[PDB]
Amino acid sequence: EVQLLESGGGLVQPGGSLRLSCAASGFFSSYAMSWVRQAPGKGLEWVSVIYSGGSSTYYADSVKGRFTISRDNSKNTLYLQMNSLRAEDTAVYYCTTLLILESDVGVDYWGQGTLVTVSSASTKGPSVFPLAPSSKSTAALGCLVKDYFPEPVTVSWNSGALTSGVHTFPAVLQSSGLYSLSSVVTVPSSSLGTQTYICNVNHKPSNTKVDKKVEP
Amino acid sequence: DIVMTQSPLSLPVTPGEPASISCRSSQSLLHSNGYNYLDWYLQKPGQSPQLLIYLGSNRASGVPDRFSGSGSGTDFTLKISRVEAEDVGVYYCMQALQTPYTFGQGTKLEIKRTVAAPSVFIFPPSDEQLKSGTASVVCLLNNFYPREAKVQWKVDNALQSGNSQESVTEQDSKDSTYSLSSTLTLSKADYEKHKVYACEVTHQGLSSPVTKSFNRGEC
Repeated sequence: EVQLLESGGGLVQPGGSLRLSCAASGFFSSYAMSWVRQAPGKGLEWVSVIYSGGSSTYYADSVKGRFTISRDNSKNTLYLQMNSLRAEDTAVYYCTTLLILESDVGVDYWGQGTLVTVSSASTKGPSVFPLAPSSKSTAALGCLVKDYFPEPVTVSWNSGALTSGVHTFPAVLQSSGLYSLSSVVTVPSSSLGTQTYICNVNHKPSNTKVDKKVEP
Repeated sequence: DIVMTQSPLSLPVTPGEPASISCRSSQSLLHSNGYNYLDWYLQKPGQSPQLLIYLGSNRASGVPDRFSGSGSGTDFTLKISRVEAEDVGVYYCMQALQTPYTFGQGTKLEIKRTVAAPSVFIFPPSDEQLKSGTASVVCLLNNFYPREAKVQWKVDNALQSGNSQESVTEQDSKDSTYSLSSTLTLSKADYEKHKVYACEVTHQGLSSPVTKSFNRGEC
């Protein structure tokens, strides 16, 4: 089983540097790896490529001279040194094999992606407020994750057990420069007090984790 | 650099009907051999890109025969014989002939469903947030189609403007619906100055606009 796990993402100042670490397992040194990034809401943009045969590296014009792709075959890791970072570099960075044509079948393996955000703002942990259900004014309830930076936060329900009918919305940049989103879940109206609903908010950049019980 | 141009950018297709996306390059993608270095990629909502067609017309492993690619040189076309609900996402064409590799603009495939009126919900601010000097009242529209909707905030029948923001999810891969949340944020002083808080929803699946409301001071 081939698995690509990207790491190194987080917040960095304009002109600062980040070092992305892409790890792999199963079937790595034999294929050319690539980096593909995507600004939030925009399309995919190819960044750089390294070839299996040592170092035969190519870069896009937008990142040429500033980023450096490399690989450590002794640790089975793909690296991307990002120097002189600017605000337009804010994107989720994927490491990918692109096309691997072996035998007569074509395969493709992508990583989960790691978010790089370029800004001078400081890290802030989120406040979690309950959205409790009621009536006389199907039933819905959720959690409001307000005033955090930077992206992302991960929100699950009942430690990931409840998944049907859950809607976590894209974060919205408030006027204060802080993000905000809500995660709601719709349940059949007759199950009031039939189950217990807790939301698990995790904001790794601030090392904050909140478990908020939601009840009417 | 080779410029990859996709057309169209958005493609509404009813399930069971064909879909066709074109990809034009500013230079021939044919090498000295007989392979066209053009790939097609699909990115489903919330997932990483997934390879569909490689080298112009070769179907990748796991891709159903409903997907097919054709073309040579500077004009290629991706075809879906019968689109399904799970085909929601953005389709990109990438060239791998000469460096730098370049992707297209992307084609967002919208699945044309039957009309479904939204379920509107209203959420009052919590007492915990009211202690912080701010109040957030949230309005929820659950599983509707099409995406077009008007959400207006009225406080004591006074239409609000400038203090609300909307957030819409991608089309669901199962029922091809959208969900939308609109948050109205006021300070604790302004929130306590009024009594009736309501969000009014206008949608084509609703004969007349629907309003969910509440009066502050109730649990």
